[PDB]
Amino acid sequence: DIQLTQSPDSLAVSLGERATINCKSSQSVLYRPNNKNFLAWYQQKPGQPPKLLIYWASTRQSGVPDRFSGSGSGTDFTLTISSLQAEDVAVYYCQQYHTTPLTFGGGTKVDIK
Amino acid sequence: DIQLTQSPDSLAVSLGERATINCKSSQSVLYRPNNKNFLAWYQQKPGQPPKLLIYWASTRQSGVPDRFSGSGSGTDFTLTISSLQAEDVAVYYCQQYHTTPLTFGGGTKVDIK
Amino acid sequence: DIQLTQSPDSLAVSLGERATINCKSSQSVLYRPNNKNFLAWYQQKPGQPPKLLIYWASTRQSGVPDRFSGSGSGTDFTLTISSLQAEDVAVYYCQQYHTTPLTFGGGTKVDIK
Amino acid sequence: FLGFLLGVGSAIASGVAVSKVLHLEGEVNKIKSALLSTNKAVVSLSNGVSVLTSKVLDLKNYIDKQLLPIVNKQSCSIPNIETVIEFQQKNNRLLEITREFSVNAGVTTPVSTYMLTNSELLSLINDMPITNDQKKLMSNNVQIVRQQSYSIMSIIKEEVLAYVVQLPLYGVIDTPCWKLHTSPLCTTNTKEGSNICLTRTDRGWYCDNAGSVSFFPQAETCKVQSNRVFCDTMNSLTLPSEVNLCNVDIFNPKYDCKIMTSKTDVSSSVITSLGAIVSCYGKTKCTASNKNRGIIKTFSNGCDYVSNKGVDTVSVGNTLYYVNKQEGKSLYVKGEPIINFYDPLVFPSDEFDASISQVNEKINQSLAFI
Amino acid sequence: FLGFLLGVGSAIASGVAVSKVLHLEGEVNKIKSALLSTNKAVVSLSNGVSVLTSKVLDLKNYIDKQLLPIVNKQSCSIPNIETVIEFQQKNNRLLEITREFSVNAGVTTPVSTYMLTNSELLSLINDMPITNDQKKLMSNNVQIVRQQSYSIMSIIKEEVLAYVVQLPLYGVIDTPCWKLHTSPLCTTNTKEGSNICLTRTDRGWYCDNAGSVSFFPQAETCKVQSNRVFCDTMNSLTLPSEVNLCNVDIFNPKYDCKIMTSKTDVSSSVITSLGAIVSCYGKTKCTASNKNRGIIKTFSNGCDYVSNKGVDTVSVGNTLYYVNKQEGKSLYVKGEPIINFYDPLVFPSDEFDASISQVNEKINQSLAFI
Amino acid sequence: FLGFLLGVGSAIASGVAVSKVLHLEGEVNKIKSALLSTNKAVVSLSNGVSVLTSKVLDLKNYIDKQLLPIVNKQSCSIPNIETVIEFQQKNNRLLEITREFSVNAGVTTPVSTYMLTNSELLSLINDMPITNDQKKLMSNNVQIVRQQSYSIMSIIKEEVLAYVVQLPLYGVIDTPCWKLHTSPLCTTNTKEGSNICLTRTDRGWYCDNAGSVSFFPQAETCKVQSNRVFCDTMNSLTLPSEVNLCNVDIFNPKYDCKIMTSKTDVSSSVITSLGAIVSCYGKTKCTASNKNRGIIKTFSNGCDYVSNKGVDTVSVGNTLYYVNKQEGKSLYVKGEPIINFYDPLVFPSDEFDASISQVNEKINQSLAFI
Amino acid sequence: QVQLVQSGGEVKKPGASVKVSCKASGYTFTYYGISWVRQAPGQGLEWMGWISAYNGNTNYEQKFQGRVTMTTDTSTGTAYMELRSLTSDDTAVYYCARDRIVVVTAANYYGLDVWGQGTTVTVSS
Amino acid sequence: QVQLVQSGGEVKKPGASVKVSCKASGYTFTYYGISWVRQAPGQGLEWMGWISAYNGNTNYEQKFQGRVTMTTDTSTGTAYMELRSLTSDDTAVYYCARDRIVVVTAANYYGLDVWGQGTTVTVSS
Amino acid sequence: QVQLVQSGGEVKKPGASVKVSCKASGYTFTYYGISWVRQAPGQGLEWMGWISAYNGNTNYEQKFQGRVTMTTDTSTGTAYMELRSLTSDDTAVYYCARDRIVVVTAANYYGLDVWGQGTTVTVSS
Amino acid sequence: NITEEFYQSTCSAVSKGYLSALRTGWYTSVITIELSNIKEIKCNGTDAKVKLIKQELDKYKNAVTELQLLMQ
Amino acid sequence: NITEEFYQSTCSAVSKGYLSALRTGWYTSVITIELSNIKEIKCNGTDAKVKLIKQELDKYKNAVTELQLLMQ
Amino acid sequence: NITEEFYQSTCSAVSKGYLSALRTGWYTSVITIELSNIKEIKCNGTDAKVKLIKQELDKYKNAVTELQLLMQ
Repeated sequence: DIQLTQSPDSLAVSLGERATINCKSSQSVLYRPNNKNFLAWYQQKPGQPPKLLIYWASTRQSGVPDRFSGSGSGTDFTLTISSLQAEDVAVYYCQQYHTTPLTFGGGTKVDIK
Repeated sequence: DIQLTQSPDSLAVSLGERATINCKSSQSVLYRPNNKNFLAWYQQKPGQPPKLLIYWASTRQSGVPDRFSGSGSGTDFTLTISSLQAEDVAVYYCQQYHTTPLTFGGGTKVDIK
Repeated sequence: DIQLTQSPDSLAVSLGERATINCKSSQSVLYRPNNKNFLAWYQQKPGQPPKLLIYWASTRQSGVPDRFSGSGSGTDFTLTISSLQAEDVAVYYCQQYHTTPLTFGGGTKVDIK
Repeated sequence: FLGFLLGVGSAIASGVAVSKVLHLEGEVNKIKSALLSTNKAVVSLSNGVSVLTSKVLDLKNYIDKQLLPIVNKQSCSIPNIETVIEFQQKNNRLLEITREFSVNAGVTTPVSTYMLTNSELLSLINDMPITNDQKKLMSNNVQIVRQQSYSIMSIIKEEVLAYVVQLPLYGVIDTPCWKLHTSPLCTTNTKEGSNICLTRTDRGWYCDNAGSVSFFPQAETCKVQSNRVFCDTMNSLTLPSEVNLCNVDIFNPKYDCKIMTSKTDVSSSVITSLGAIVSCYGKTKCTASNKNRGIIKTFSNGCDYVSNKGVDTVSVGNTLYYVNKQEGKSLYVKGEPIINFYDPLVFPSDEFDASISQVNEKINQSLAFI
Repeated sequence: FLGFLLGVGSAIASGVAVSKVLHLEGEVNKIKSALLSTNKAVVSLSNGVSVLTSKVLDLKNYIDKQLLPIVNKQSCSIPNIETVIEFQQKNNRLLEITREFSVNAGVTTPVSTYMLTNSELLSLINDMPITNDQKKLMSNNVQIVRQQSYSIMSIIKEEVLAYVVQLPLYGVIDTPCWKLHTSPLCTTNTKEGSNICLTRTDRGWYCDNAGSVSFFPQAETCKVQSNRVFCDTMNSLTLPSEVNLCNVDIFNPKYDCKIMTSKTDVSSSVITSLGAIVSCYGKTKCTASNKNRGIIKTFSNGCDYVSNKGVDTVSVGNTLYYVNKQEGKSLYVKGEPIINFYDPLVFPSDEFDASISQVNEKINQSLAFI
Repeated sequence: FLGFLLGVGSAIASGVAVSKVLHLEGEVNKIKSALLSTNKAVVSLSNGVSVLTSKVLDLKNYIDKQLLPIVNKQSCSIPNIETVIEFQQKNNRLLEITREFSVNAGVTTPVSTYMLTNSELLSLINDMPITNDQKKLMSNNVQIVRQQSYSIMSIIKEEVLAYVVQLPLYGVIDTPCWKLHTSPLCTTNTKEGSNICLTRTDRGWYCDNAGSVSFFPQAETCKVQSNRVFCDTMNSLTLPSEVNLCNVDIFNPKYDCKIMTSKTDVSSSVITSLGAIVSCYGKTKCTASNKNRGIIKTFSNGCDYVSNKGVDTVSVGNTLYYVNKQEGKSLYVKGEPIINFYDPLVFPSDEFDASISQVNEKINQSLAFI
Repeated sequence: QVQLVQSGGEVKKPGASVKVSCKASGYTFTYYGISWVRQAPGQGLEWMGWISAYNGNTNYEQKFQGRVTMTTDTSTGTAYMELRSLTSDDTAVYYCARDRIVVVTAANYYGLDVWGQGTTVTVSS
Repeated sequence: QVQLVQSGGEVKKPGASVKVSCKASGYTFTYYGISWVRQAPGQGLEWMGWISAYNGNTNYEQKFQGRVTMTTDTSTGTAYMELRSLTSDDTAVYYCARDRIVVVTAANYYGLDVWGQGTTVTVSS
Repeated sequence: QVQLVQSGGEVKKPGASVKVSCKASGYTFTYYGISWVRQAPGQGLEWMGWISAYNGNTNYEQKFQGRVTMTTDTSTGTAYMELRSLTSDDTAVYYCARDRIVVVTAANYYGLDVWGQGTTVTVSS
Repeated sequence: NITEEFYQSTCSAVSKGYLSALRTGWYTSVITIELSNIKEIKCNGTDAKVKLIKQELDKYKNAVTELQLLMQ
Repeated sequence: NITEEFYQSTCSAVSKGYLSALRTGWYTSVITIELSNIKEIKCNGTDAKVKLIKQELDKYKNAVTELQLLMQ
Repeated sequence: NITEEFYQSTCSAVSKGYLSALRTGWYTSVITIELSNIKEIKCNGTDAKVKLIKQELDKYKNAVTELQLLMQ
């Protein structure tokens, strides 16, 4: 299996500041036939299901605000929030769908100072 | 070369009883481009040429009685007679055509108790 | 890089005699996708640019006299002149173009005894 | 696109056969004796086939009884000019028939009114050994029967000029029929050479027939009058009914739907029965316009559809199409285009005679390596 | 070769639409009232469309005022034979019209002189709401207007027989146009099965239109009279102007030129406007001959071109072609054939709907392995 | 299937050329002077070409000598009605000619009897500078000469209306010719998508010609009368004689036989000259029936053949074909289908312009890996 | 609108079984698979299994092998999750998520792009 | 009927040469190869060589290299196998068997499906 | 006639820069690359760099990296050779040679089949 | 009556509501014309009506001859 | 006027110098014929001219009936 | 005469016994009609025969004019 680890476990960022979350996998998640990194970033709010923010290496789901971005490849991936806002207070997860089972990340909580 | 060995050298089976012959090769006879085991089973009677009973892994030549069957793969193959009859008293050979030379088996003689 | 060495450095051949030049490379110059040895033989005269005599393993450029020939493969190649003439007094170079940089040979000078 | 799958037949093969029987000794004499006192009869030939025979024109009677007797033999002078006119009329039809045959090397299609007038064709239809429903169907749409008929020159001997008329026989009528129009479905990326496409190649007419479906790929051959479709079974393929499932589920496991694949993205319009499909790709500007309000819709990149309720014309690039104003009801089934499912990197292009399963196998054979 | 890329339209869709309006109650009465005292009028139908209406023949007047009054009712005997002849003339046209409709199932193309005589067509052209340049263009080349027109049977009721004539509208005239002829370029190696080849599939007509190019792949459909080319925009594709660059640089980075690849090298000739392209391959003997001096040129293996200045015929194998003797100036642009660039070992063959970039991608995907 | 390999020619290119010469000053006057006292002459034009000229109709003589003199100038009244009728006859042909030209934009094919009557065409054939064998061949099959001829409107000036008739020239006659019919050969496995097929694409006509073979892929263009085949060399390819070997050995080393490959197995029938080939696949029911005994044969899955000796019709699915009843002898050559030789796993499908060597190379390139 | 709707929350006793429904709307149900994800209170997402709606192929988590059953009803377009031998560790929120496209081989699959609203299951006495 | 017919038995002296014929019927002779198999009295089959009837390509056994010659006559469709320097070990029964299809690359290999009746060769004084 | 024509010889002082022109004739200039080869007096050929005339891609020798600049003018079909910081070693004869085609992938190479007449550059005081 | 359904997933339209008329077979009939074997009248004269009749009879004979050539 | 350029590299010819006439639209017009509703005259007689007129009127009525069948 | 051979191995039939007639070339001839340049007669009257002649002459002139337009 491919275990995913997130850093930091908890994040505190002031309004309008950047927010960085790092996700690392025990194995490479690159899909060789199409040369795509099968990693996804979701956000979850209390009483709501997770919503897909980032899929593949760095691609934004339609309707996702432009502030969210993805980066990294191979073994380390990064989720970046350009300017944290009030509505962005949520728990962020990284998952891999390169091979079953689909192992989600530990989860990072973002709070406003 | 690929040497083929048969077991047993002589076989004695009563009428209507299952008969088993084992053929083993020093090398694999699998044809990689089409994933087929190039092994064939023939039977020969006194004063007659060999007749093709089984070709490929387990395929019956048209007109061969349904009692004859083939099985096995990789390195061990098996010829099975569901119910030995009087007309089935013959010498059975296994031969490989995966690569030249075509090495026939030692030959197994089937007799009725 | 692929360094090319020529032998002999200087050559003296009488008129109407054979002229042999050997070219050796530190690495193979075979172009695997088309199975071609990317080596070329040029001749140069005082006050003139080099002219292409042989390209690929052994192919003659259009208009080149039939006496010039190429041979060899893998690591050693040979340029052969069937009958040296007065107009063939020139400096011969063996070049490669399998991979950059294009390293020319040391150069062999042919003289008439 | 699938017209190359059709077999090869011979349309006049039957008719010529009867023509051949007509060259055998005694047959012309038999037909002549049968029509001695009547202009319509049924004759059984040497091979036993029963055929309707008709005498449409009788030039012998007029020439030998109404022209020669009334002319003198010493200083001939015809008493009346009208006789000449009558002759010109009566001979005219014959001349016309000859002209047509000379143009068509003895086999003329469609059958003109000189070969077989409307009344004679209707009488033949009435006398044909078919059901009353077929008689009513073909008694109507006489122009379609003419367009689907042949006229074969057979023989001229013993003062008898005989030719063969080969009429259609509609053994399958009133069964459900439908038409499939397909246009190209391409991805709509920005880069010119990064887009991949697929069209369904099974366009054409489909008709229920004896528990199967007759498929006519060349929909131009089929003739549509109102809601009736006249189609020739020669240019058809027999398919299982499950082909209809391809309309409701292109990825259904029962039938393998035929498609083509390409990397060429061009804008084009397919004018359907009750609307128009528009494939706007590129910098091409596609619009739909009404004769009163002018431009009423502007199409974005992709495949769209507009009915003819308010739309009168559709402009794709420099081309302008008029839509059919036939009354009907149109439905729009929204769904994600299947083109978006395929990965452009492993998408097999330049496939013409393919299908969904064949394309899947081709993709899976590119993942044989790696 | 690209005729499969075209969309599907309906040529009579507009005309039939007007025909349909003609079945609505009151429309025939409106047209009849409009032409009560005149043989030409403009009528606005229920939907508001304004159409020119003409009365070409008036059989009612002749039949009811010049035939019935002059015949007695007791022992009828017409005083003059000429009357009969006149009737035969006046009815003849009507009969012909009916015949054509019966042949064509109510839709006839091209429009004959019975449906619309030369004078009537010229009057309609003059009365059409178009510019004077279009009137001059179509007033000329009347045969092309006839060949591009339709005649739709609409209605016969209330002693009025009305049909619909659908004439072309040339909105784009006098813009530059050119034709592309392509033949096959193969390596002329000695061995029979060692030859790779390539042909350009973009043959056909190209015309400047509203900042783009209309491309007609079936050059047979377009009709050329002198230096004027009449083309139907329905059978066309809208392309960027950069396609012209493919004529001057097949490997230009602006446009991807469409080609096809094969391994079959057969000798043929393409007769162009001002000459002939000859592809001579294998042991076929190709020559160019003049009617006076006999054979004047012998082609070697490869693709060559001969103008019509001194060449009258070209023989390829067992085929003999006559070249067009239209006056013009021909230019020969010498250059290395591009087929020599490709490596035969990695050359992708049996590609029909491909291009330069697609072939390059296919070659680069064969160098994915190795 | 190989009709795309043909070159492009211009059928009227020769005729129009002569038409052009006719516009040069003095040429019409030369032809007029040559036919001053005769209705047939030979004229050498400015370029030196010798052409037969004929005067088919002389309206000038009748109009100026038989119509104007007999009418008075004060209160004109023609003495006789017959004159009018004569005029109507003599003008009629001219009118018809004009009508045809107006329909066809000055180039009409086939040539009708108005343009050139049977007697005039026979006289032209007799006066043509050809061998007696060609004169006998074309004096017969006059309808084929008409169907292969063109009529080009050239000029109307100086009271002379001149047009150009372009007749065929058969330089190759009585050489052996044969026809090849191909249907598809598929491996009749039970599973729907596990079947691979091959069809030969070289169907059509072949004819010995000057030590080579002329191949006509569109067998519909060729016209067969009895055992004579009239074919246009323009739509032909020159091939070596070794192509005939493909009929006796598809794997012969001399010639590479062309084939196509597919994975779609549909049932269809090809009606040949002396029988019918039936490809029955899937659950389709194929039968052969006689008009007397009804169904006489039921085909199993695969490709079979039935002659026309006892078979009258063949039913494939919902299609019914009539076989040609032309007398002949049929032979059946039993052999193992070649489709069974190929491995379905490595079979290359969706190949159209391929051959047996090309398919072998494609299979060997799939065994490049592994 | 592409959406998944799940059944209401349930209260169960230990040793019982629970059935969770997930109806799909706004898209062709048989073109995609369905994954089931469990989330315990104050814990991350846990993947349980994936069922293909095209042919019924199922792939279960190793921990849940033999204990969970997934079924597909193409008539109503509904996926059903069933769990047996419930314990105090099985009280959690279950989500159904749309998964990869199964009708096209090597299709583009952007992950679990559509999620259900969630069904809460409480196992207590 | 697909069949192979061989010549009659022969008696030879040591040091001589023997020619064995095998005519094919019921199938296209040039589409397949022909293998020659030797069987000694009371012993198993021994493969000797294979000759392609399409282009004449030959593949001989290592033990028989330089000693046996196989030829193909496409006019009569007959395979000939000749052996030189006969000894007391040559006396055996020789069979001709139809072999793989040589006109199609990677064609279906079902083995030696057609066999000849057999020719007995006795080497004695 | 396929040919390359170079500019005349130049005399330069150390520390200066030299521009060498090479105009192509008889062939499509943009279909091929251009290589620059330097030859010192009494020494073998030395490769300096290669510039593609299709898109301007350049590949320089490691020894000349950052010191030599090659440009292509498609309007006049002229390639160039600019060298900076000339020393007493630079003095040599420079040749421009046509290289493999830059429009077809894996095209036939043929080596440097067309060469320029050569431009002599002398660096001295 | 006539209905149409457009599918955006496959970019294809299906038009239903039509009724079939499939030509499955052929029916053959013989149409005959009774011709006359009489040649042109041997009479000669200056009358115009008899000349018109002679011209029409020549047209009829030419048509018969052309038909005979077609058959042969 | 008309010029032609042959390219040996691509084995293709381009002929220029032509002027365009592209059919971009359709213009529809209605052509009408005033017919008569009168049937055949009830009069009977032995005159040949009235019989010719009756035959022509029968042809006219048949044409009208055929047109009516076409429309229906 | 005509024979046919069916091959089951390739599922193909060959029909032999036909004789060739290949069109290899073209023969061009000129067909001319002597027209009249006379216009309509200036005479006027109430006679019906002269009106029929005038109508026929108008048809002839219209045909000539159409031919002239075709040529131009």
